[PDB]
Amino acid sequence: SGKSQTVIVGPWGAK
Amino acid sequence: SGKSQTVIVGPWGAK
Amino acid sequence: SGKSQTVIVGPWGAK
Amino acid sequence: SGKSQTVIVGPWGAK
Amino acid sequence: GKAFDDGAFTGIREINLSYNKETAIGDFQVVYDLNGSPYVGQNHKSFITGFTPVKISLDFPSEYIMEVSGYTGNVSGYVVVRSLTFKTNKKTYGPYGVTSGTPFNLPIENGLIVGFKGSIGYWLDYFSMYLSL
Amino acid sequence: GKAFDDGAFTGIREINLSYNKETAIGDFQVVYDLNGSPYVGQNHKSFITGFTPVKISLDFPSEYIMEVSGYTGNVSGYVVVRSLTFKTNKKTYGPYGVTSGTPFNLPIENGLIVGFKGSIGYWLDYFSMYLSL
Amino acid sequence: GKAFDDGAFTGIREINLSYNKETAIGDFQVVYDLNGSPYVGQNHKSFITGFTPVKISLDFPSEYIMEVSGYTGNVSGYVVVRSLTFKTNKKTYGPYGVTSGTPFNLPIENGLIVGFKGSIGYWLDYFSMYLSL
Amino acid sequence: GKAFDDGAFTGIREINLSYNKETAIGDFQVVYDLNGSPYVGQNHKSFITGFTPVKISLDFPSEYIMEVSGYTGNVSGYVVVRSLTFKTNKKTYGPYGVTSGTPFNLPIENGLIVGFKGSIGYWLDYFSMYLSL
Ligand SMILES: CO[C@H]1O[C@H](CO)[C@H](O)[C@H](O[C@@H]2O[C@H](CO)[C@H](O)[C@H](O)[C@H]2NC(C)=O)[C@H]1O
Ligand SMILES: CO[C@H]1O[C@H](CO)[C@H](O)[C@H](O[C@@H]2O[C@H](CO)[C@H](O)[C@H](O)[C@H]2NC(C)=O)[C@H]1O
Ligand SMILES: CO[C@H]1O[C@H](CO)[C@H](O)[C@H](O)[C@H]1NC(C)=O
Ligand SMILES: CO[C@H]1O[C@H](CO)[C@H](O)[C@H](O)[C@H]1NC(C)=O
Repeated sequence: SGKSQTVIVGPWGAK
Repeated sequence: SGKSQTVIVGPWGAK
Repeated sequence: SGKSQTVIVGPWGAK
Repeated sequence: SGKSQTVIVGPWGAK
Repeated sequence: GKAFDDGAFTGIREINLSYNKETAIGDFQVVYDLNGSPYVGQNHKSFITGFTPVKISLDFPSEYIMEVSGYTGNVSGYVVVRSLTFKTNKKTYGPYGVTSGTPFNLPIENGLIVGFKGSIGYWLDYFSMYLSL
Repeated sequence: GKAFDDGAFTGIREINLSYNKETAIGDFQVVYDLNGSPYVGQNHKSFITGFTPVKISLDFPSEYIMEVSGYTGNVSGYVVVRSLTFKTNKKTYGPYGVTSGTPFNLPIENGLIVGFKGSIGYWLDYFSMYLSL
Repeated sequence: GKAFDDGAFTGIREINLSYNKETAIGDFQVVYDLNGSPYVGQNHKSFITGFTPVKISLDFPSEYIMEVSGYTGNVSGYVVVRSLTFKTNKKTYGPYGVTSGTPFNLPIENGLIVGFKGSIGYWLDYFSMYLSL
Repeated sequence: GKAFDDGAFTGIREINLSYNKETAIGDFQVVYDLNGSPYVGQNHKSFITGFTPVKISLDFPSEYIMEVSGYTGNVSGYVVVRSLTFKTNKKTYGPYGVTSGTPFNLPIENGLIVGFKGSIGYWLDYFSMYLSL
């Protein structure tokens, strides 16, 4: 697709 | 410089 | 999947 | 520094 | 809670959050940097009020966040982010909120936090961060 | 010419440029995507007028640029970008301008163009692009 | 302890570590993927012996690590990584070691762990991870 | 021709190619850097012989490629890469091969070439490059 992606860490808190 | 870099998270443990 | 990806430009030459 | 960077190709045209 | 996702930007300039020393983190809003220009992020607010506001102005671009830590715990039966702390290369902001529950910390050797996403009901349910070079 | 640098974004939604079939590319302006929201880039204009405007609306996010090609050449003694062509996964836009001089093309197997930077005097002197995954 | 830095690779295929249910993590060694080919990482060993070996073979490339958690604590006056747990998209491996001390966890919404670096004396003193898209 | 894909690495240390001043580029082989250690890439050879070998040793890591240019053309009815030129921050290597046909160039403002992929029959049919920060 045409959306740029980046690294994402988490989540922290409510699962 | 000519060395490729990447994201690094940490460290965990001894300061 | 578990394979790391990176940007790729090209190709140049035969279609 | 605190500015995010990304790959940049070029320039094309006037040097 | 209501989910949010600011997406990614060039960097972080200012962070505005609120908390209650008895419950957890309340509101969350960030002023990002968009290619050299300040970009005011959407203010994500708690369903309730009564929080203490806190503004964290960073010395952009020489000052950036190096570590994020805090506590997640139980409040009224909901698991939420009770405490948050932002350590930059120049100063430490926090802890803010209740430092009780199970701890978590994200130290960054190489890279920058460029965006936040999460959820907020009465409190900050959870959050994740965008990392970039 | 006057230099410009839009920086990087989440993607590209629309491109607005102008040209003269006798000289080269004139104005350049882009409407980027910023985490799902349209972001109107600054309009970089030529020092002169008399160009033919062209709007390239992309079917964001299903349509994206796969290749950029064009010609750089000599006009009134200045080396400039005389022609430009944008090929997406759905259509080909151009060529726009004079297809004369030395050709250049940037095909992308993996990645996206997320930003433009360059210079514009009477014509587009040069330009570079931001690539991202 | 003696520091190590494996650098970054294309992915992770297998992890070989050892531990002692009374102290902490001992040896650490990884078999990375280097552009489709297995790459045997250097085996980083403890200054002492007496650990229980554990092999974590991942179903590369359909199985990858999604979260890493564990405990850091005090052993003979040294702060070390006492426990480690690897949760993939298919299974949970661990905990290995002593689950006592202060907890830490790294959940990954988007991205992959492509490398390890750290230090090992009698035990794993600390460690960091390389992240990539 | 037979396709090849070296994958991505930490950088480039040396490039070994061959050419014929009448036809085009022949063999291609690269010695990459893998986290500080030389990694000898597979030697991709032409179906035929008679080429002139050329070794391009770069002063890794202070010297890196900034631009790659060359010509693609028609040889015995096949479109191939007839010429190649590598310009680093210290020197210009080439042109190698026949400088005739349609030109192409890849200048890099920010980033590094970390890998090659392509195809080789009698000559280098085409090639692509991996880019990274
Ligand atoms: C029993 O001591 C040895 O093992 C511990 C726990 O694994 C540490 O690695 C010790 O290393 C020392 O650690 C100090 C900080 O805790 C400091 O870095 C010392 O310089 C370091 N010394 C050596 C010889 O590694 C290790 O000796
Ligand atoms: C002399 O022919 C051989 O060398 C040329 C030039 O290098 C090509 O690589 C030929 O390969 C063929 O190329 C065709 C497109 O030009 C197409 O891909 C054919 O399938 C391919 N065939 C083989 C056997 O590689 C090569 O034969
Ligand atoms: C009292 O509950 C609410 O607040 C919780 C905690 O922050 C949670 O966010 C919980 O989901 C939310 N409920 C709704 C319907 O949004
Ligand atoms: C007639 O010249 C001008 O236009 C040129 C071409 O596009 C160049 O952009 C050239 O630099 C610019 N001169 C100044 C002072 O901006």
